Order: sequence, then C-alpha cells, then structure tokens
Amino acid sequence: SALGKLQDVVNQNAQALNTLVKQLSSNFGAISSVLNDILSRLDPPEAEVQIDRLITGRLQSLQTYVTQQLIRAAEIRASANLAATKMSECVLGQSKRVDFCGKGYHLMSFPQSAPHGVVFLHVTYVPAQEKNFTTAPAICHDGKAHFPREGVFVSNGTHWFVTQRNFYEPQIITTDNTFVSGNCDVVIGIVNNTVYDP
Amino acid sequence: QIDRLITGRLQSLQTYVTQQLIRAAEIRASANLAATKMSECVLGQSKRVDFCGKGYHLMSFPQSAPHGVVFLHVTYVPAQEKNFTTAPAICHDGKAHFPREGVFVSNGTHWFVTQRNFYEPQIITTDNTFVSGNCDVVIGIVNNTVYDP
Amino acid sequence: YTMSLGAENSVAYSNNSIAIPTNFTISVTTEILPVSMTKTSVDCTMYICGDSTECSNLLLQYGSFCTQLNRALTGIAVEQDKNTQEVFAQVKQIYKTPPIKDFGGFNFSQILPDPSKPSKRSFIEDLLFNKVTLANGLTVLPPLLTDEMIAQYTSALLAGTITSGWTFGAGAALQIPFAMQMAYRFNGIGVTQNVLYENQKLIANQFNSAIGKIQDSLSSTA
Amino acid sequence: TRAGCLIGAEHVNNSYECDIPIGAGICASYQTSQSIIAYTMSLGAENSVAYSNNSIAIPTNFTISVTTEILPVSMTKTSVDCTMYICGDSTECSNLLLQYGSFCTQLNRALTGIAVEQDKNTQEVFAQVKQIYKTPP
Amino acid sequence: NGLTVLPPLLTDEMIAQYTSALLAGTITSGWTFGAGA
Amino acid sequence: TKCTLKSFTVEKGIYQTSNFRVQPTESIVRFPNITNLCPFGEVFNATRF
Amino acid sequence: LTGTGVLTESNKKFLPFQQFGRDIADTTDAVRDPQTLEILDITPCSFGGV
Ligand SMILES: *[C@@H]1O[C@H](CO)[C@@H](O)[C@H](O)[C@H]1NC(C)=O
Ligand SMILES: *[C@@H]1O[C@H](CO)[C@@H](O)[C@H](O)[C@H]1NC(C)=O
Ligand SMILES: *[C@@H]1O[C@H](CO)[C@@H](O)[C@H](O)[C@H]1NC(C)=O
Ligand SMILES: *[C@@H]1O[C@H](CO)[C@@H](O)[C@H](O)[C@H]1NC(C)=O
Ligand SMILES: *[C@@H]1O[C@H](CO)[C@@H](O)[C@H](O)[C@H]1NC(C)=O
Ligand SMILES: *[C@@H]1O[C@H](CO)[C@@H](O)[C@H](O)[C@H]1NC(C)=O
Ligand SMILES: *[C@@H]1O[C@H](CO)[C@@H](O)[C@H](O)[C@H]1NC(C)=O
Ligand SMILES: *[C@@H]1O[C@H](CO)[C@@H](O)[C@H](O)[C@H]1NC(C)=O
Ligand SMILES: *[C@@H]1O[C@H](CO)[C@@H](O)[C@H](O)[C@H]1NC(C)=O
Ligand SMILES: *[C@@H]1O[C@H](CO)[C@@H](O)[C@H](O)[C@H]1NC(C)=O
Ligand SMILES: *[C@@H]1O[C@H](CO)[C@@H](O)[C@H](O)[C@H]1NC(C)=O
Ligand SMILES: *[C@@H]1O[C@H](CO)[C@@H](O)[C@H](O)[C@H]1NC(C)=O
Ligand SMILES: *[C@@H]1O[C@H](CO)[C@@H](O)[C@H](O)[C@H]1NC(C)=O
Ligand SMILES: *[C@@H]1O[C@H](CO)[C@@H](O)[C@H](O)[C@H]1NC(C)=O
Repeated sequence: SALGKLQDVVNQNAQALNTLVKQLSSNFGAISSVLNDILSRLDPPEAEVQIDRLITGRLQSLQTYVTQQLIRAAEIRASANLAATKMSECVLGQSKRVDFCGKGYHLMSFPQSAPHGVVFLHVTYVPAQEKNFTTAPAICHDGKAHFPREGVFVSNGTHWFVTQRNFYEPQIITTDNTFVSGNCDVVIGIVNNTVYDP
Repeated sequence: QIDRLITGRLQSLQTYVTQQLIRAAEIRASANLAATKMSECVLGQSKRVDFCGKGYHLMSFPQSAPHGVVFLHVTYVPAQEKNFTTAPAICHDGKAHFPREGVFVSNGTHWFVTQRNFYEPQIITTDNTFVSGNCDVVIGIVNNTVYDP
Repeated sequence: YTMSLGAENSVAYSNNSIAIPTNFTISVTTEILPVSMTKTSVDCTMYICGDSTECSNLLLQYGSFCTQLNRALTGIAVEQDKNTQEVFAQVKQIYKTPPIKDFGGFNFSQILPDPSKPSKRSFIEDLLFNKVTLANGLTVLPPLLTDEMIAQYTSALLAGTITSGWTFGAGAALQIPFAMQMAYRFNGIGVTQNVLYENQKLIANQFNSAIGKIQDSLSSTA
Repeated sequence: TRAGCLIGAEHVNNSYECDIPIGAGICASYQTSQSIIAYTMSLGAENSVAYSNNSIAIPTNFTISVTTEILPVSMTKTSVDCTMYICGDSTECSNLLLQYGSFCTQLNRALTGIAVEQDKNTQEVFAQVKQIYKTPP
Repeated sequence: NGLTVLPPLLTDEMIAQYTSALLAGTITSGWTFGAGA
Repeated sequence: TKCTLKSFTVEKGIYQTSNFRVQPTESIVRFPNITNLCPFGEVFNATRF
Repeated sequence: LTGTGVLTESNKKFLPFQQFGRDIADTTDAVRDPQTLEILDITPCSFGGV
C-alpha cells in the first residue's frame, strides 16, 4: 500500500547512521584508521599530529551528520506544524479551505497513530452526475428585481426555481426565500415570472 | 598538502551546501506561504484580513514567474465615509429589537438598518429585525415605529 | 531619516456614533513570493579529484564527505521540485482555455493566454519573463517543471477559477457565469449581491482601469 | 531531453503519471514484453467545460469517500556521547578530551535540542487538549 | 561507537490513548471538547 | 553537570554528562609465551656481510 | 595493542590466518588473548548512557 512516505523517514535515518559509521571507518589521512595503533607506536610529539587529524576528521563527520539530521528535523517540524494545523480545524471543527484537508468539501478527519507519523482519514463530500440548467441573475416581479436569499435561481424549461449550488433540491419561488432590492432595469439578464406569496 | 587542500575545498563545499540548504528551507517556507495563498485565495475566499491582499479579498489570479509566483490580489477597498448616529437596539411595545443583520443607523430622525460596509438603507421592518427580551435590561436604546408587512 | 511609522489618522471612539462607507473602490495589488530556487549539484570527482593522477587514492578516503554533501544537494533539488509541484499541481485536472467571449464585462485578454500564439504565455506573463534578468564540477540541474507546463498549469487554474468557480477543487468543474461567481465572492465580505449587479458596468470599468494601471506600472523597466 | 540525452529507455507517445523524474519534464517508471519506460509529463485528465451565458450546473447525487493522507510528524531521537565517540577505548582520554570535546559538547547540545523538538512535535500534535476521555460504549 | 538512540517520551500506548480520546471527543461530544466541557 | 557545562550554575532539565567518573589504577600486559633470543647476534656480528 | 576498556568473553570464531578483528573500524572490538587462546571482545570502559 501507499505507506512509502512513512517508510522514508526510517530508511533515511538508517542511511544517516550507517553512512556515519562508514565515515568513522575511514582513516582521514592518518597512518592508521584506529586510535589505538597510533597511540602504540608513536611518541606524543609525533602522535599528537595524527590524533589531531583523526579527531578533526571524526568531528567534521559528526558535524555533517548533525547538520543533515538537524535541518531534516526542521523539515519534520514544518510537516509537524502542518499536521497540527490539520489537528486544529479538521478534528476540532470544520475546514472551508479547498483541497488542503481532503479532495472536495471536507467533513471530518479521524486521527490514527503511526510509527513516527500521523495517518489521516480525510472523508470528503464529492459531487457527481451533473446536469445542464439555465440561470438568471434576478427575477423582475411587480417592477422590482428579486435576488436569491440563498442558492441559485435555476430554471428547467419553464418552471423557475431556486436551489442551492451543491445539491439539486428544487423549491418553488416564494417571497420567504427570495430577497428584493430595487427595480429591474439596471441589471442585465433578468427574467420575469410569478413570484408567489405564502 | 593533498590533505590540506582537500580539507580546505571540502570546508568551502560544506559552507556552501549549508547556505544553499537553509536558504532552500526559507524558500520552502515562502513556498508554503504561497501554497496557502494558492489554497483559499484562488480556490475560494479568505476571511483573513491583510493576509491575502490589502483590503477584503475577492479573488486571486495566479501568474507564472521565474522561480517565483506573482499574484493578482484583487481587493475590496472602501472610502468616502460619513458620520451617523447608532444605538445597540430598538425598543417597541416594551420589547428590545436587535439587528438580524447590519447596524441600526439613523440620520436626522429616521432610523434605518443597513449593512456595515455599504450605505444601503432599509426601513425598519419585522422581517429583517430580530426581537429578544424586554426594554430595560440593555443600556442605550432608542424607541420608534417598527413596521409590519 | 527617522522611521515613518505611518500617517496620523484622527478618529474618535465616540459611542452613539457610527460610520458607513458610501462608496467603494476595487483595486488589484501584486504580492510577490519566490516559490522556487535554482537547482544546484556538484560532481565529486571533478571537484576534489579534478585532473589529479591519483584520482583513485583521493576518492576512497575523502570522496565520502562529498557523497554526503551531494546527497544533501539531491535532497534539496527534490525539495525544490516538490515546492513547485505542490504550489502548481494541487488539482491535477487540466483544462482547455474557454473561448474569450462575454466575461461579464471583465476583459480578460491580458491575464488569459491568447490562442493566437501556441505558447501558453500570457501578456503579463510575457512582461514578467522579459523583465526578470537571469544571471569546475558544479552542474546546474534543470528544473523538472518546464516553463511551458507551468504556464499550462496557471492557464488551467485561471480557466477553472473564472468559469467553474471554486468547484474545480471538489472534482466536478460545474460551470458558473462569471457574474454569478463575482456575486458569490462579494457575498463573502458581508455585502449583499445587489451591489455588484446594480453597478456591473462600473465594476467592469474599475477592473479594466486597474488592469491598465498594473500593465503600465509593470512596464516602466524599474 | 532538454536536460540531456537519455539512453536505455524508450519514449512513448502516450502520457502516464510521474513518480520519479528525469529533469526536463520527462519521467520514468516500470511498465510493460516488460522493460523500463520513459514518458512525458501527465498534465492530467483533460476535462471539457463550456463557459456559457446564463447557464448553470447542479449535482444530482454526491459521493462520500474517505482518502488517506499521510504526514510524518516525528523523527527518531539520537544522541552522541562525546567521550565514547572521539576518545573511544584509548589511553590519554583526559588529554584528548579537554582540547576537542567542546565541539562535541556543542553538537550534543544541538542534538539534545533536536530531541526536545522531536518530543514537542508529538506533544503539540497529540496533546492540544490535555483532557483524557474514556471510550464510550 | 557512541551512537545511542534515545527513546521518545510519548510511548505508543499513550499515543493510542490520546488518539482514542480525540476520537471519543469527536464522535460523542462533537467539537465542543476543544472549548468548555 | 557543572564540569560538562563549565559553569557553577545550571538550570533545570536534562543534561547528558561526559564520562569523567572512573580512572583505572591497574595495567595488564599479555604477550605470547615464547622467550627465545632472536638471532641479532648473527645479524649484527656478520663476519661476511 | 594499548588501550583502556573492559573485556568480556566472545563466542565468534576466527580464521587461522586472522588474529585481530574490527566489526566496525576505529573500534578494535576483537582480539585473541595470546596466553590462553581465548576469543574475547574489547568494549569501552563504561556504557555511554548516563
Ligand atoms: C451539457 O452538458 C454536457 C456534459 O457533457 C456538456 O458537454 C455540454 O457542453 C452542455 N451543454 C451546454 C449548452 O452547456
Ligand atoms: C423539470 O425537471 C423535473 C424533474 O427533473 C421534471 O419533472 C419537469 O418535467 C421539468 N420541467 C418542468 C417545466 O418542470
Ligand atoms: C450572453 O451572450 C449573448 C451573445 O449572443 C448576449 O446577447 C447576451 O446579452 C449575453 N447575456 C448576458 C451577458 O447576460
Ligand atoms: C417580461 O419582460 C419582457 C421583456 O422585458 C416584456 O416584454 C414582457 O412584457 C414581460 N412580462 C411581464 C409579465 O411583465
Ligand atoms: C465627523 O467626521 C469627521 C471626518 O473627518 C471626523 O473628523 C469627525 O470627528 C466626525 N464627527 C463626529 C462627531 O464623530
Ligand atoms: C437623511 O439623508 C437623506 C439623504 O441621504 C436625506 O434625504 C434625508 O432628509 C435625511 N434625513 C432623514 C430624516 O431621512
Ligand atoms: C421612548 O422612551 C422614552 C424614555 O425611555 C420615553 O420617555 C418615551 O415615552 C418613549 N416613547 C414611546 C413612544 O414609547
Ligand atoms: C456614551 O454612552 C453614555 C451612556 O451609556 C453617554 O452618557 C455618553 O454621553 C455617550 N458618549 C457620547 C460620545 O455621547
Ligand atoms: C462612486 O464611485 C465611483 C468610482 O469613481 C464613481 O464613478 C461614482 O460616481 C460614485 N458614486 C457616488 C454616488 O458618489
Ligand atoms: C479587451 O479585450 C479585447 C478582446 O475582446 C481586446 O481586443 C482588447 O485589446 C482588450 N483590452 C485591452 C486594454 O487590452
Ligand atoms: C509516435 O510519435 C511519432 C512522432 O512523429 C510518430 O512518428 C509515430 O508514428 C508515433 N507512434 C505511433 C505508434 O503512433
Ligand atoms: C444517486 O445515487 C444513488 C447511489 O448510487 C442511487 O441509489 C440513486 O438512485 C441516485 N439518484 C438518482 C436520482 O439517480
Ligand atoms: C604460557 O606460559 C605461561 C608462563 O609460565 C604458562 O603459565 C602457560 O601455561 C603457558 N601457556 C601455554 C599454552 O603453554
Ligand atoms: C658483536 O661482536 C662484538 C665483539 O666480538 C661483541 O662485543 C658484541 O657483543 C657483538 N654483538 C652482539 C649483538 O652480540
């Protein structure tokens, strides 16, 4: 399955450690790669040169290792703050941000533990089965333009309806769900039909 | 001499790769900021003030650039403000009346309800007026005629 | 000079006194975020070996430092590819450019790539690409994302934005009239939909004037 | 490619999803006779939408689907003992350590800060609320 | 050679318990577990 | 901790201390148990050299 | 071979032409006692986890 992103952390940590021990395997230009040999056949006025060479080489190797692991941990901090953001409004609320917390309209996210990671269950609203329809910006009734209080003014053939944009639930045009503002001449594209009263 | 020159070159190389590596980390921080601006400015609307444009953000048009992104941050910027007179609620028939939307706003003597960011006055009517409680618990109420349709 | 903290604006908290904007302006501004950086890589043999006769003896003792540094640089290069990948391919649904006709009075010839030329480069994109002046074992790796595919991704994002609204994120590309999408994005700042539709010509003229100003300002060579 | 000449894989006029790169908008993968293949970039599935005057679309159904998003939040803690690294099992351990051990002391302080940051990563992602709740029936 | 791996403070059992508490707050209390009771 | 941080006051927390604890006081020598004399008399007294 | 560290008993078998051993270089873990021909290991004086 798609668990390679979690495996890469352990794989690269193992690569850092075994590359480090292979660095420590080197001799760094000294006469031997071990400290005990050069401390067994060299007087200190000649031994301290090789000691300095080996210690500087091992400390440079440790410097490269701590640099790699350290800014890698900074990148893991960036991803951790991203995940804690996904803890912040996907688990403890609802996110209006598109595509950040799941493909589609986000509902929830169920946290699940993982080895050195967090695995998300981003359940999402995904619409399908689209249909063509005809819309207008407003309806003029009694010389007054009528705007959608909610949803989209959606007509199929003759009956004019208002309905929300994310689901096809048709309701008849009625003044309770219809908002009126001004006359119907300034706006282009207005149609006209009977707006009912309850 | 080979050891000295190779260690000098490798020290120069490790300084170079540290500078490039955390410079790329800062570039990644800016890249995540831009991808955040790619996530609710062009894929939606951001209610965050000043984050995605000086004003109230409407849209954003992504335009390509050499090793970067330049945004087209279209924004709402209001101006031309006038002084008016306001009061938290309205009292009628011994009951406090709260704004369903907008601010209770008066000029002269007539009292109107209107949204905060545009001077579009509506007459006070029970359809856009919300009623809650009596007239005495709140401080600072004006009283007038609330109309019924 | 001393710092300019700002212009002094005298305003009053006086209660029982409110202010409402009678008239509004629409102004577009540029925010510039460098999202990618040039890829770099080093060859170990041409760096520390060079033209040395004992290239083998130099390699096994000291080339492992360069091996670590090249691994770090390769990781940086992969990170730089992923930067532009996640900023430009959040949605991987590629679109044709819609026919440029009747965009509610908003005149989108400058920002959309014209079909007259077979590159997906926009006019403002052409100005941006023209105005930016570019510039021993060090090799500059080219980026994975070429300029043509980045331009195509921006074209697809623009085409989804001005036609489908924001539904292209949820995978159905439901087409919207641009006046309706503009009204629905005015609905998010607390102002009612009547303001746009009552003054659509003024909004279109303001946006066209802003586009002209941002074209003239971004063509002064400084 | 614009990066350079690629020998060893065959190009194809079709387009497939990229997993590993080449460097010039080309990618390679394992695909079928089976061998290594090289393909151009997958810009994606092509969707034909028609912007039209006074027309709207509305979904009849909707689908609910859960997707896996995986974010590595923590990384394995490591620490280096200075004496056992630079001194090892060798004589004159005191003389080796007072001159060069503080480099390792700085690096170990950096590694301890990294370890504290790694604990704080899982602490702030998993204990934003510190009120434990028993499992409901 | 001196490379020691420090175990994390937050063990797997308590991470599982925190995850269970978050799920219990999410599916029974809703999102009020963040603020209040 | 005061020695490994080179200060007389340290704060609260955790500190990995360096190994300054034990100093050995004994020495052992082990060699192969062959005690013949090497022919340095043949080499350094070479009459025909 | 001079050094400071504790020694214990190991069970791995050497080749006839091999007398020393270093599982990882710069550690010098393996050695044979000349007197008893007992295969042993060489470890540092104390574990570093304090
Ligand atoms: C009707 O819907 C189909 C869906 O495939 C689309 O291709 C077509 O352009 C639509 N017609 C109009 C007039 O929008
Ligand atoms: C509109 O659609 C409904 C349901 O899809 C259908 O029953 C009806 O005949 C259509 N036309 C009119 C004029 O309502
Ligand atoms: C849509 O386009 C047609 C062009 O044939 C035009 O006549 C009509 O007025 C447009 N409707 C609008 C802009 O609402
Ligand atoms: C509807 O509008 C058209 C054009 O504006 C007009 O000719 C027609 O008389 C109107 N119908 C009604 C019932 O108002
Ligand atoms: C009226 O508006 C002006 C705007 O410049 C402001 O300076 C003044 O304080 C306002 N008066 C009151 C009483 O709020
Ligand atoms: C309020 O302002 C309007 C115009 O803004 C003006 O006609 C009117 O006389 C003013 N006073 C009242 C009481 O409406
Ligand atoms: C309005 O309130 C004032 C003071 O509370 C009161 O004197 C006045 O009679 C009230 N007017 C009406 C019409 O209720
Ligand atoms: C603010 O309200 C109080 C009553 O709560 C009133 O006494 C005071 O005069 C008001 N301030 C102004 C600026 O009129
Ligand atoms: C509002 O501002 C626009 C932009 O300049 C202007 O054209 C229009 O005349 C103004 N309207 C009023 C009532 O001042
Ligand atoms: C507006 O678009 C038209 C194409 O419909 C184009 O001819 C014109 O040049 C554009 N305006 C500007 C200022 O570029
Ligand atoms: C693949 O594209 C090349 C480019 O011209 C063409 O010559 C060749 O016939 C194509 N192969 C197939 C199987 O269509
Ligand atoms: C919507 O999809 C569901 C699930 O497949 C199906 O049962 C239902 O019949 C569909 N609705 C319509 C109107 O086709
Ligand atoms: C090696 O010599 C020592 C010295 O007397 C003796 O004690 C030991 O037994 C000898 N070992 C063998 C294997 O001969
Ligand atoms: C070599 O010969 C001289 C004279 O006979 C003698 O003094 C010396 O000890 C000899 N060297 C050795 C190593 O026995």
